[PDB]
Amino acid sequence: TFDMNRVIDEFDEMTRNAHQVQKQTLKEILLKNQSAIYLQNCGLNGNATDPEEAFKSMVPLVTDVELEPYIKRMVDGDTSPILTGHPVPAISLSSGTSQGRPKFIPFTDELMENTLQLFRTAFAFRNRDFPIDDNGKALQFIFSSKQYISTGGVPVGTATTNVYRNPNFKAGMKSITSPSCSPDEVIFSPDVHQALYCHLLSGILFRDQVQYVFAVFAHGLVHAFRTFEQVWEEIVTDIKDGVLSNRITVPSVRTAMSKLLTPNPELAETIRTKCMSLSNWYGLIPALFPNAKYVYGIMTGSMEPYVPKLRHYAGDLPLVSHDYGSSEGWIAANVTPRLSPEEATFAVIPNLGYFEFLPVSETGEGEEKPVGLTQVKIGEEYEVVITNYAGLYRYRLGDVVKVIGFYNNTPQLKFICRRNLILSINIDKNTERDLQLSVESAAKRLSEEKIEVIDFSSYIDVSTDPGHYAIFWEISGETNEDVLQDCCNCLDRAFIDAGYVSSRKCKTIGALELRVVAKGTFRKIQEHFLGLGSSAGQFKMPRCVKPSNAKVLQILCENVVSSYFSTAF
Amino acid sequence: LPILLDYWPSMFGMRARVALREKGVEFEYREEDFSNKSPLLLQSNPIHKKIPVLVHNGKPVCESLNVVQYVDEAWPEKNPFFPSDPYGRAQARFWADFVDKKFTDAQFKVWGKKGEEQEAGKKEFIEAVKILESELGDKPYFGGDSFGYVDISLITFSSWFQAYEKFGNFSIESESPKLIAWAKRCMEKESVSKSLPDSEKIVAYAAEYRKNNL
Amino acid sequence: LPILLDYWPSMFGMRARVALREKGVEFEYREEDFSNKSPLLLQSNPIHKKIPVLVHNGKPVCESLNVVQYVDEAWPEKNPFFPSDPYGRAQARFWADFVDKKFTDAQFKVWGKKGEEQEAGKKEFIEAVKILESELGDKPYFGGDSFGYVDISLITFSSWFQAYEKFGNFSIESESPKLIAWAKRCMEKESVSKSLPDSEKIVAYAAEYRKNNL
Ligand SMILES: Nc1ncnc2c1ncn2[C@@H]1O[C@H](COP(=O)(O)OP(=O)(O)OP(=O)(O)O)[C@@H](O)[C@H]1O
Ligand SMILES: N[C@@H](CCC(=O)N[C@@H](CS)C(=O)NCC(=O)O)C(=O)O
Ligand SMILES: N[C@@H](CCC(=O)N[C@@H](CS)C(=O)NCC(=O)O)C(=O)O
Ligand SMILES: CC/C=C/C[C@H]1C(=O)CC[C@@H]1CC(=O)O
Ligand SMILES: CC(C)C[C@H](N)C(=O)O
Repeated sequence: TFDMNRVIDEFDEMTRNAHQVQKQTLKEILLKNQSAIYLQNCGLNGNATDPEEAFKSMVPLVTDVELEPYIKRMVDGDTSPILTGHPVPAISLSSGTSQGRPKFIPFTDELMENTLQLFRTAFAFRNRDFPIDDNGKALQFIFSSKQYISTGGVPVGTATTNVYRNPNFKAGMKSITSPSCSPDEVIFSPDVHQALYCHLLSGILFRDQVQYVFAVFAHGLVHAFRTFEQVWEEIVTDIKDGVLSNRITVPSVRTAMSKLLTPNPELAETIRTKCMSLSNWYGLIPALFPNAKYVYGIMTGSMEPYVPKLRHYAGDLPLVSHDYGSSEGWIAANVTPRLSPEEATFAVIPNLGYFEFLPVSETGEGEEKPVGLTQVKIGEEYEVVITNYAGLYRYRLGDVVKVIGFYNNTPQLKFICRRNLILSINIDKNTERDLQLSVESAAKRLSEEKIEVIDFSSYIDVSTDPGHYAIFWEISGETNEDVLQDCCNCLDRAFIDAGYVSSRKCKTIGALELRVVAKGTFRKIQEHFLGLGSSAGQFKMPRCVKPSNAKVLQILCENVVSSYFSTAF
Repeated sequence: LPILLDYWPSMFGMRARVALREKGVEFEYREEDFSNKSPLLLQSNPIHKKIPVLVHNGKPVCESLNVVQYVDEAWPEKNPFFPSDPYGRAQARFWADFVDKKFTDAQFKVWGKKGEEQEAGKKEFIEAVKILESELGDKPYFGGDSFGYVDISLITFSSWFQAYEKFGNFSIESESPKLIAWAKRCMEKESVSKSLPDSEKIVAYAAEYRKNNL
Repeated sequence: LPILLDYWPSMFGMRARVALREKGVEFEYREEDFSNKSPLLLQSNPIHKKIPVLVHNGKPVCESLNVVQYVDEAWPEKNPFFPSDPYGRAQARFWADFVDKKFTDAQFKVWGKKGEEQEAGKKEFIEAVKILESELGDKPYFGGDSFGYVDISLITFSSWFQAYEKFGNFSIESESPKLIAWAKRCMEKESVSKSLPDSEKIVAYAAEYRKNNL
């Protein structure tokens, strides 16, 4: 039961018992998770009166290459469990790569508890600073429109997808948020760009009731508001007649909107005047919802360049920076959210995992051994090492943090940029360039429609006979199939290398499938990643999916607006 | 500075622009109101009054394929569209003449006319794209080992492919895919990726044409 | 030896002959029966089966101006049909196609029709005759300072001039002394003196054609 005062005091206690809970989290994670096979590798049995020291002495550091094969055996037909407690309910990916190729991280229900308690706490502090009407609504550019099942019959899911479709999502979130304006069907629509379009429409639906405008990411926000500049007259024509634009095709979404559509010529008059009055769309968000206390999301590092344009759209409204952590592990929440993006910091929550930090101090890399979270030196920068319920134990995400200060007994951390980069040779290539050739080459036939490809990915399906590349697109708008079928042919025709020639012609691995998905998919991925919270480097998206890769994978198949197997050959 | 007399949906005007931009010329485009055919145009071809017209040394150069070999011969040092042999030249010319006859009239039939006229044109164009697909065989292009003469000739028809797909209510791709397939291949050339206007508008002009003459 | 698959009454057969003979090349002429086409002809001309087709070194060349251009390009060592300049060539190709379409369409209206279309064709052919006259002036040829590429394309119609005066009931000599006299100069050369069949034969055929087909 969400109460501002008890949760904050409790969190305060938690912050001041930060050292205790970190410890207790380590003992409890290991008890809960004692039987993991790498633990036999180190020699652990659990408990006793020397548990914490023994854990650090016995358990060595791990890279993506060491973790990828193991939990690879977890997902694909071997439903066999590997490193925390049971077999996993979901499956993940990490930005940047494991030697140029897919990385994976496990998912548990506890991460859902982590989410629900974290948002409870974060909402409270922010609601303390920005008090809301509990009878209002809010504009959330948020999706979980897609769930597919892996080759072994095990769900493989993004952070968006496993929260929002989680059986406990609705009841746990109802008490700590303003109800999303759009129906669950739109959020989970097979056609998200149009559903985002109806999401714009949706927050637009309950404007006065809207307390805040929420997207995980500021680039998400700029995307939406630039798109606004694009489509404001079409929306006004659509909503006015009581008939949505014929652009919109998927039936479930069509039914929901049809439940909401009847002719009203009146407001069209109001909108053409208001939208025409704007200056280069300055202060777009206050214009739309004059009374939103804040625009909410991560405003630092990679998203810092998009925040001013969003500021341009948000006017003089404050951009409130969101918390810092993920299914890989939650570290911090913003407990002074009124702080500006330039001065924004995040205070670590210590019950979600046992975290450690590798010193960079010396020159390069540093080769110093790690100290405790509260043992960190103020002012200096460290790489976060992760032990938790996410299947990573003393794991190097590969990421640099700064200690701005202590919020009571917990550290405040600050982050600049997006790049956690050392890279290797992939085997999902078809080098980044050639694959990029494939997207760009197929994209011009989308271009004749005045559309550019905003992003893209690919997957190797070894379930089928013959296996097949699946190419995925995030694009600006809806169009017809004939061109997208043409598309897929070009992606086949763009993969320059000969290897592709023998098989695809010989069909030993099958026809490439162009599964066309809608807006924000790759955004949700970036949302996931800079929101990973261990990190300053999280913005690099894996281009082609090995069996291992799973973030892009979750959002991939059902959200396919249209999917095609080449009618070529 | 080469002065071109063009028409936003001229597939032939596009043959010119694609040819010139493929070569390496900076040139100027002037859009025509064929209701009011220009003083300089009416002096370029006072009888056809037809474009594309590239103007060089103050000498009007006319007709689309004429203009593109004009493109070859005007800057003969960098990007040749033909190969070295005379026979290969004759083959590419052969096939540009192909592009220009049953192919153009058939598309003209599929977006320009209807009914008894329509299906004649529809099988004609599918027959066309099939002999076409057969001679493409394997080649990245057509008129040589690289971007070619007739590459320029028939690439510019692939923004009307959308028009054909819709009025014909067809899909020229399950019957002959490697062609359209080759087309969005040839779109990556900066010569056609900036010379050719959008297909939704081209589709709409076919729609304006149709709505006018029913 | 070069292989010519041809039809003796066809003007376009004759341009293959004029270009080949103008050069000095020795070739074998094969008279084709449209009712019973040669094996070589189906293989040489699968798509349109139209004469003449020249087989050289086992590669086929088809259509009218193209065979002439191939002939000029295949044997560039002696007498060149085109000008060295791109632009002059430009003019030639323009004028050659000019003779092949509009002059030729009105041309088919001359020997191949009756009634008001005949009247139309007659208006059209004398006028384009006048503009052929316009481009000319007081000179022997067309394509070059000697016998040229456009001369090649148009001189073959001179065998058919007797039919056009005949069926046209018009005075090409009186209105256009220049074109006919241009025809008789070209006739002075063995290239036309031995490639153009007796006009009596084609002139008889055309009438026989008229009688036979409605
Ligand atoms: N940063 C975050 N943003 C959103 N949800 C998160 C986040 N971190 C943890 N979660 C919870 O984790 C839940 C599911 O993410 P989940 O672990 O299933 O994805 P995964 O692919 O299996 O792992 P990962 O998200 O780390 O790549 C998510 O549904 C969400 O509720
Ligand atoms: N086949 C011709 C195409 C010529 C043609 O069809 N021209 C049309 C434009 S597509 C035209 O100019 N019409 C003149 C007018 O309508 O004013 C060529 O070789 O280019
Ligand atoms: N495309 C050929 C045209 C040749 C031609 O018209 N030949 C005549 C033979 S008299 C013909 O095709 N008649 C049509 C037929 O027999 O169906 C060329 O350029 O030479
Ligand atoms: C806790 C519930 C949702 C997860 C948090 C996410 C948002 O909803 C906004 C940014 C943030 C990204 C991140 O911290 O993972
Ligand atoms: C709101 C969150 C579910 C977004 C999340 N960071 C993701 O895209 O995975």
